[PDB]
Amino acid sequence: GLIKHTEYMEFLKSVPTFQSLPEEILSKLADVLEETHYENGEYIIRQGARGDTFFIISKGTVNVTREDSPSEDPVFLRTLGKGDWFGEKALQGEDVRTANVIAAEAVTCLVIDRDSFKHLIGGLDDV
Ligand SMILES: Nc1nc(=O)c2ncn([C@@H]3O[C@@H]4CO[P@@](O)(=S)O[C@H]4[C@H]3O)c2[nH]1
Ligand SMILES: [Ca+2]
Repeated sequence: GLIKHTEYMEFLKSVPTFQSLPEEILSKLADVLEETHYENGEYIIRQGARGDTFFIISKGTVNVTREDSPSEDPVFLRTLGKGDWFGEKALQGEDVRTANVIAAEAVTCLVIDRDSFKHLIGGLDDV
């Protein structure tokens, strides 16, 4: 959350894929977000895993890295920080993780799973 509801709304509204959603849907998404914490060096997403979660960074920074084959060391792609996001295609069921996302310091993310998201957006075309 209640205290953070408005903060969560601001984070959600800043994601371009979400910024046209009805206000009520964004409010309900804010209600179902979970906060998760990670330590420096922890993989938030591991390339090659299958997952169903999308992340918005509320604290800290992460390294996005990617390996071109399983036996090759990954290469650094970019840093993401507060207000940035990653993993969105998992909400559309594209569950194959295509890059690693690794905490570069203490990180907090707001996390939405596909089931919670589909429940809230799946009725828009009906209404
Ligand atoms: N492949 C890739 N190349 C990049 O340059 C890149 N920058 C950010 N990300 C994100 O890392 C996530 C990892 O999980 P997913 O594959 S479900 O989605 C991904 C993206 O959201 C990137 N991914
Ligand atoms: Ca914000």
